[PDB]
Amino acid sequence: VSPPPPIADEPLTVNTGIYLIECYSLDDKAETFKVNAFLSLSWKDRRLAFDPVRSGVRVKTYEPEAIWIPEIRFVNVENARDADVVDISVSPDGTVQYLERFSARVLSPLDFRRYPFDSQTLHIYLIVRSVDTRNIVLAVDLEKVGKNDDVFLTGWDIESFTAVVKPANFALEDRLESKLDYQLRISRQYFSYIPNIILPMLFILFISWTAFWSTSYEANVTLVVSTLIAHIAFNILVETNLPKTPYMTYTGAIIFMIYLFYFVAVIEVTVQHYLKVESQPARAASITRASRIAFPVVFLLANIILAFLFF
Amino acid sequence: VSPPPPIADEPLTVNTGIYLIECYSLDDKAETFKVNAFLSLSWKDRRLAFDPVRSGVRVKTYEPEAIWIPEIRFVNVENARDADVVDISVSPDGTVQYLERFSARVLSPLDFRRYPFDSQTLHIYLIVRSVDTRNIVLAVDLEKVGKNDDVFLTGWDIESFTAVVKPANFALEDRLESKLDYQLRISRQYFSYIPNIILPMLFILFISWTAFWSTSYEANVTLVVSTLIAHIAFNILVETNLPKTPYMTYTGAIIFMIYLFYFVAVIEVTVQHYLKVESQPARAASITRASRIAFPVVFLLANIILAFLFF
Amino acid sequence: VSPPPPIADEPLTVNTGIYLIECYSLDDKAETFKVNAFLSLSWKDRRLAFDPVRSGVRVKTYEPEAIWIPEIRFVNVENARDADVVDISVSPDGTVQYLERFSARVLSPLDFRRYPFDSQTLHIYLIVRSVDTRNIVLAVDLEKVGKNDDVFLTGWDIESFTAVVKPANFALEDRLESKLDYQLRISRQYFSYIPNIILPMLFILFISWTAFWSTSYEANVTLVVSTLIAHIAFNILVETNLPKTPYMTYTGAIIFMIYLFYFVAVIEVTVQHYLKVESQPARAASITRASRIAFPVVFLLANIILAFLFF
Amino acid sequence: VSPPPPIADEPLTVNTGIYLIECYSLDDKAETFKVNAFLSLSWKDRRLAFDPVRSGVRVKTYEPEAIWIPEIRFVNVENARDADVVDISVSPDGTVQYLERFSARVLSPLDFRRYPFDSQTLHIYLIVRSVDTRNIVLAVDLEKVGKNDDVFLTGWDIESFTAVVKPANFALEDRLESKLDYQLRISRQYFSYIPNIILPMLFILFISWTAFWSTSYEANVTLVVSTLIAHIAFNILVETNLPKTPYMTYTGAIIFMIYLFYFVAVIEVTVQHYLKVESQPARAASITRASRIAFPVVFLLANIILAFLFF
Amino acid sequence: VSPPPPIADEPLTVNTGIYLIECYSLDDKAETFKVNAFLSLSWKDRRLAFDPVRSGVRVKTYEPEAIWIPEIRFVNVENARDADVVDISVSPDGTVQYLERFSARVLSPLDFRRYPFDSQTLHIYLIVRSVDTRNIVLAVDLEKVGKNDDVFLTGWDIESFTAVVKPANFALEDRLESKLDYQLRISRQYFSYIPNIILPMLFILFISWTAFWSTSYEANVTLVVSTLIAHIAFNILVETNLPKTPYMTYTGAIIFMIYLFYFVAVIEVTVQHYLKVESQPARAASITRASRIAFPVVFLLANIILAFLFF
Ligand SMILES: [Cl-]
Ligand SMILES: [Cl-]
Ligand SMILES: [Cl-]
Ligand SMILES: [Cl-]
Ligand SMILES: [Cl-]
Ligand code: NA
Ligand code: NA
Ligand code: NA
Ligand code: NA
Repeated sequence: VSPPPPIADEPLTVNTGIYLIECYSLDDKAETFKVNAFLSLSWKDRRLAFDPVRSGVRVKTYEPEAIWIPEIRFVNVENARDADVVDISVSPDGTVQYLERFSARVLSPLDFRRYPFDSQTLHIYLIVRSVDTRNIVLAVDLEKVGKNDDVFLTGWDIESFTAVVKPANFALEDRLESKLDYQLRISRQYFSYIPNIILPMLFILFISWTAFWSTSYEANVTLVVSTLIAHIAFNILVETNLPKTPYMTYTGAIIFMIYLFYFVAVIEVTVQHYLKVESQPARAASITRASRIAFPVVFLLANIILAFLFF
Repeated sequence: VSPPPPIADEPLTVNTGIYLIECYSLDDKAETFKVNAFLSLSWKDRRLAFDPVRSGVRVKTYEPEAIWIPEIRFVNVENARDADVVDISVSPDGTVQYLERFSARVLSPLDFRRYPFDSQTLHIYLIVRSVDTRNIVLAVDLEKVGKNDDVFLTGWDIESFTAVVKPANFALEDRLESKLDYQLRISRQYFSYIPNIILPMLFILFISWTAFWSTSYEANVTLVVSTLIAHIAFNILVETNLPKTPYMTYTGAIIFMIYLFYFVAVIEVTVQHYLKVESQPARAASITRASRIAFPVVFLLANIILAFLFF
Repeated sequence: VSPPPPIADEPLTVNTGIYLIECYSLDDKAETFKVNAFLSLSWKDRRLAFDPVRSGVRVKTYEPEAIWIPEIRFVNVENARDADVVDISVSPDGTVQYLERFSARVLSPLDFRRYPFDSQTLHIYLIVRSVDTRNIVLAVDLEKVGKNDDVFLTGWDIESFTAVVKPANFALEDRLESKLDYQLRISRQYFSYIPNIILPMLFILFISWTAFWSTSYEANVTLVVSTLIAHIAFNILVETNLPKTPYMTYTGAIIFMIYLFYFVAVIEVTVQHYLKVESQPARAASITRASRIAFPVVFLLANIILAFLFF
Repeated sequence: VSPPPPIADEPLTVNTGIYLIECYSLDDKAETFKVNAFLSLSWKDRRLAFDPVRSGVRVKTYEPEAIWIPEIRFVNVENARDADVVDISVSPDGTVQYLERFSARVLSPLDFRRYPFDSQTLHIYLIVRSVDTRNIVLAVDLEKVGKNDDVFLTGWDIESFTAVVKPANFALEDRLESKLDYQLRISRQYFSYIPNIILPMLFILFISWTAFWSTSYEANVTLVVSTLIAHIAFNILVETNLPKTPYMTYTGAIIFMIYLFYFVAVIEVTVQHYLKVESQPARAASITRASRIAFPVVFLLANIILAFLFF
Repeated sequence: VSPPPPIADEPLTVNTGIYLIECYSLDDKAETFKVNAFLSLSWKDRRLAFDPVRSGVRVKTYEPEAIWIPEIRFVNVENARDADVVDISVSPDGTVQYLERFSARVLSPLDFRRYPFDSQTLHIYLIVRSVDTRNIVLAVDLEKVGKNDDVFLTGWDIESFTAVVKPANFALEDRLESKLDYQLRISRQYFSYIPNIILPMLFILFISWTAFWSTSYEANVTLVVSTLIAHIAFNILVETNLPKTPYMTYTGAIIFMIYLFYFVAVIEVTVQHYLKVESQPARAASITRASRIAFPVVFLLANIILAFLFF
């Protein structure tokens, strides 16, 4: 078994199609996702042509090892791909129709800058190395590129599954490569993040600000230190769900900024008490009275600025 | 080996039956469950017929590769479903009786809206792609569809295992597909949720309300902030056992609402102290006196409204 | 290859023997355990009989695929059995001696009612489906059922490994089935639970009771709320090591009851302070004096009652 | 393929050699470790004797299935027969030189009594069951038993890799078994345990003892209760890294003992306050003055005793 | 199939080349990383030579088992290397061009001394054991050693992928071995460590130092003990991301040192109160006044010293 010869010097066009059956396990930390799909290949092998009449059939079936199959590989698969062939059909002129059912753990990077409001473009790269006799080029048969209606990704909205029709042509180890880009467009379902992380995080911060309506140092220290600890718990919880990025994520920025607010509240609480002990509650009163407006205003403005910078 | 010819233009009916041997590992976060079962296939292959009077043997045994077997696949499976063929029996008439023992990690979505009081309908979809020569259609032999009595799914009650008898016949990639729906009806054993999460969560909330019977700001801040922290621990613990949903779960709603109660208890505690310092304990006394009745009443009513909206 | 014919209409007796090599990974949450053992099968195949004299040898070695081997399957195994044939020997008269080395992740339910003082009966069910020519029945050769002396289970005491000699006989999907029951009797090593969970849990509760020798509301609130939080930590830690049961476990009951003791100490602490503020320390003194004896006595009685109900 | 004939009643000697390439993943909880090594087997098969002149080669090479290979099995593994034959060399006399690369998850119990100062003796047991025709006995070729210099075990010091030269010959299920014991001697690198667990644990305990220089009940309750909670965190963290033992580990004993110190510190703090309220600060003063010396002294002695009992 | 004979007594040179397709899962605790790459082998087999003109084809293709392939094996790999042969090409002169696509979990130790500012040199060791007929030696074809532009390692910067050109030739078990060192140079992206661990850790420490501007013992005990607990949380969080080293890591040193600062702050807070009670607030005032300057200064000095010692 060896590649089909070119009539002229033409390259061999393998028509591809990925049809998603299942989407699952989008792992944020690992930047991987698992897929269950149909891979369809179609090419011209003249050596396998036949006359419909003298055969008694309009189409012929084959076993994988009986005929030449192009070595289509996945560029970005974590766990060594396992594939079982479902059908091989040969039409009169020698057109092969390959159909396999595969499943792989695809590794595609994610952009966490707008987390948890972010949207992602997942990739599946098909590749084919050209052989000694002739060159192999990939093409997309848009007719066999889809995803079923049932397909759901847990915690994500599946927008589209398209393929970049023009393959990327290049050389690797003095050999011609044909690479294709299948793109899964998804957007994160941020709903749950609101009552589970964002709102509890805001509540504990507002609770900390009640120290602005209290003259009790011992109570203020308990209010501010306690809420700060609860904020550390939320910070830790958030950072366990995410990988370590070389940039600031939106949630990350908000969380980091809230530390500054706790820190300044501590300073204020400290200052107010210090002045009170030094017998000048009048200066302490005015700093506390300002704080009651200042913190909410500055917090709100800081957030407006951040949202602007990030969106 | 190739499909049996139709006498007429008729499609081939493959009779299916799934008999559950074991149910295990219902993972809520992943929305998967593992199964260990018997798959039985039965169809008409005229090429394998024989006379019963002359043959001597009433039933003929075969090895898988010796005869044509229809490619029955599972739609919603994760881990490759290993299959061990246990027996192949041919009727003298030509009827085939296939029996395999399989095991798979099945991926079926779950509805967490009523958690931990929810009930689920797990699916196992069988599929068969039609071949070149003739079309294949699936059917249910209710006689070979069951589950053994021993079958238990840890933390769940197994209600029923039925199959939707009418297959979903549709065209995919210019070929006809026959899909069958086996349904496992299960309901969650909520018992453990009561003394482990629900009651401790209520106790800490009631402990927080004792601040309505004390004039000590320092003690009230310790009561309300501490219990609030313990409530965050329960919230975190609960949300780790569940996937991120684009909707509110029942437990989620209760938990979120309790934050509002803590927040308002802080405001009250703050107000009471502020008035006390301002030398008007009379207004503070009446706000506190109201709070005792108000809090339990409103909490109770709120719960009734929520349980109503959810059930 | 097909089953040996009955001289008469008699069923075929397959003699089974399991010798445990290793026991490991008893997973409480999953209710599974892993095993490494020898499986021995022995049956009469008349077709391979011989005369010890003319054949030249009294023993005859064989390869698996060369002769008919009965399809002995494991019922309750999660991880798809992988079997290595170590030896196949044929006696002159035609008796076969099969010996395989297997390893499986066995799924067997556990009774957590007396946890961590519980004892368990783990099961390994061998099964054999009868074929169309003749019926197959299982039997135990007590001579080949054991476990080596080195066999240990981490955190458990291995009491006995016996097999129920009389096999179950039943019909499944119109064919006869022979199931056996191998039983591994184990008891939990509760030792570590005493200084790691039980004693720290008791200490924090006794620490909570020192509030009965204090008139300081602010100190009492700190004592009772703090220890209650530490009790939540122990509760959470315990419930992570166990699956969600539809019943109350012993540890579970004790833990749940201790919440009531915290709750009532809060009420007491609240009452004492309230009376003190209302200028009646005499009533408060007598309530606190009573609590000093009541709390320990009631706790002790409650425990005796529980231990009685559970053991 | 069948075993070599005994030229006389003599058993067959298979010479073994394990050469460690990699050591990794010593899992304390599971009591397992993973290994990557060379297994070398060498025995005499006279049936494979040849003439270097006639066959035109000084050494013959073979494929595994072409010749008889003794079934050498690993006793204490979970690994499930992973490997690759690197070479098979047969010299003219019939000496076979088998060399395979293997990797396994060996399961060997650990002694946690002196943790984290403990040393362990890991085992790899090779076994061979004797066949029908003749008996097989194992032997160690000390020349082929080693470990490369690069071999490192994360968090452990590798002392020696020797093999017990005399095999353990015994009877199992009516056949002769030859067992070999390869021993990996390792000692735990306790360094990290000092600044991560031991010193922070001592610091929080000493912090608790400052309550012996304070007359403030509210401050003492905060000191002792808080540090006790931090001690629970360390206890939990430690017990997650260890399996549940039926004995007391060194760390376990220290940790358990520190609970008694917290408990008695609470009693003291309680007593001191009670006396103060009762208007006898003189008795309280003498109890607190004693406590300062008492606690350090007793703690120190208790530790001298434990280190003595354990080492 | 056997090794090609030397014209002279010369050793056989196998030219190697590793071309990284993907880098993923650098596990700090396990000291492993996963790789997806091309392995290219090239050697001279005179037995496969032929005429370019008379033969008619310039290059001839072969299947793996048809020709002799040198047994090139990876030293430091965990999961069995999965090899998919992509192409085998023979030059007319008899040179072979092997190209496989492999993926492995590589075990390479890491230096945590400068964590999280550390840089690592990952290794991939290729090895070849010489055979009985002739010796095999490895060499690097720098032309086929690279990594694609897309290659990214999450949380790391990929510096370079070079190979040490001179093989390490040594004797192991009487046969000669040729080992090659491919080196992946990477540096850790420390960015995220700054707002997630380092800055929150500094903030809580500065918050603890406000006790130097307070005379309230009860508030100081709450400030210092609370922040100390938050520091333990950060310590625990950090040590879960790292393996147990026999040395001090940079972060480890900083973290350990901060415990000393908390401890001395406790002593100060204790001293100040003790003096206040003893009616000497003048000595207490001067100790706190000194502490206000000493703590920040000594902290700043100590850090400079540490960074010096570590960088
Ligand atoms: Cl392919
Ligand atoms: Cl099938
Ligand atoms: Cl079997
Ligand atoms: Cl072997
Ligand atoms: Cl190779
Ligand atoms: Na082919
Ligand atoms: Na407090
Ligand atoms: Na063999
Ligand atoms: Na070969």
